[PDB]
Amino acid sequence: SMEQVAMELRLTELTRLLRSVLDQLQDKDPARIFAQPVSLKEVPDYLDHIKHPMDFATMRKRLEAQGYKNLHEFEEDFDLIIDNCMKYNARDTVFYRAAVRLRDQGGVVLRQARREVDSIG
Repeated sequence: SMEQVAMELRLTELTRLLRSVLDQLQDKDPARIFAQPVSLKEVPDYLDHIKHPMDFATMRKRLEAQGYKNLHEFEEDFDLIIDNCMKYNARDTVFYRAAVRLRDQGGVVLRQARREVDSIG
């Protein structure tokens, strides 16, 4: 149907905007602490601690399959990155501190993304 095509064009354009959001959030992680999944070879107990692991590469795979239907879904995954790190790692660690700085900096980006998603519809 033509309606299905129009809905698909909306999804594609959301995907465009989320890709730009993702790039901007990932620049706030210059150490690449959140770039890849936590390695279960190197942290064998990880899944005993963290039930829904997340990282920027995993988000990018979902994004490129157009697997985010709305900004809320994308933000859920971003918050998992931060929240998982702040639980597994102690306050005095470079990992925890990195997550705090990512959350703080990403807030700015996400704030305007929400306005854009609503504005462009």
